[PDB]
Amino acid sequence: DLRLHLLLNTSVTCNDGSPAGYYLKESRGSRRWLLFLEGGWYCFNRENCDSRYDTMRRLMSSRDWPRTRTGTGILSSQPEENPYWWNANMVFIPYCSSDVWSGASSKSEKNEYAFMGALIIQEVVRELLGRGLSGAKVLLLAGSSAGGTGVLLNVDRVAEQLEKLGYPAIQVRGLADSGWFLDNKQYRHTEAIRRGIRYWNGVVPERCRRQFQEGEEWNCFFGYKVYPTLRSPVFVVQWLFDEAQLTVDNVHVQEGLRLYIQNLGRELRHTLKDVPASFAPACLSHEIIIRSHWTDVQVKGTSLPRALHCWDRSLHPLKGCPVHLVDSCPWPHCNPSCPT
Ligand SMILES: O=C(O)Cc1ccc(-c2ccccc2)cc1
Ligand SMILES: *[C@@H]1O[C@H](CO)[C@@H](O)[C@H](O)[C@H]1NC(C)=O
Repeated sequence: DLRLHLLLNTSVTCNDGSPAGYYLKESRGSRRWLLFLEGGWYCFNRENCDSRYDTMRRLMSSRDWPRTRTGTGILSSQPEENPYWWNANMVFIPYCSSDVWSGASSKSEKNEYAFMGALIIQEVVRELLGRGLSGAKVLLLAGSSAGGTGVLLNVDRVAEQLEKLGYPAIQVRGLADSGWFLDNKQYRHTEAIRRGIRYWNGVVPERCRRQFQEGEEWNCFFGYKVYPTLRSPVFVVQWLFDEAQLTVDNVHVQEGLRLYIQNLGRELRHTLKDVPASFAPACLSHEIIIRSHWTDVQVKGTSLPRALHCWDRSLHPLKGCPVHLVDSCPWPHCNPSCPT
């Protein structure tokens, strides 16, 4: 069990003005820290955010949060469930800003909701330094879905925050799960993100912002465009046929759809060709790293916890311990280890 702490700085809030927070489980014999960003879509205007407030309120407010949460998958402390980092300090950061972790705007006379995802991450790091993070050797910022995109948007800012605070020895790294999307043609007929950024006062990494410039920051929400600009090491986990990618493409088999789906897998494989640390199975699924059975899937005979351990060794090519694992077969579930 991870225990809830609401932020001491009560000006850093969820959408409705209630305090943000984090769930923590310490491991006093470890210098590794895992900070995980929850996912869950987003909202981009008043009417669409009001709808989410009615039936997805735990993603907009801390008022009903439980005092504890069970750590699962990579957040599990049992070696059998988590061969990778079972002895690490574990942090689960709930997603209650509906802004893909990009916002920096308070609730005010002119704003019905607060969008503070980027400031939530910064404040969690700040308060954790007084609970042990000051002694860390590695801080892994991880996340699934919208939290996976959040890793790409925020990993370099966490690294810069710690350098300016006087902690140059903590190695900051990223793990982005199910957050690597394509701005492709739909099967049946980017605007929502463009409007979202203005609604949220969204912020993107600095080098990417300077490339695309004013009005075009939406580009930095797409993995294959923002990743080459990042300086921190980032491991990318991405199903080739992601269910949320297919949803935004209006896919739910004859030749037209077969060719569409095969081309989608090929395009995703191409964007990952020069990503040295990556895990990309040919499955129709969504999210993996906090699922209890996340140890089950394999690419070319190597599991995800093993690939992550090999990544750890590479940051000290390795014989029999690979870090770049991308399927080549062209149809969902051509890999036998895909989730049932
Ligand atoms: O959160 C989910 O369960 C699915 C999901 C993941 C990422 C994004 C996303 C938003 C903006 C830019 C890129 C990705 C949207 C939905
Ligand atoms: C609380 O957070 C806000 C927003 O990031 C910041 O401006 C303020 O300085 C913080 N307060 C303290 C005491 O650090």
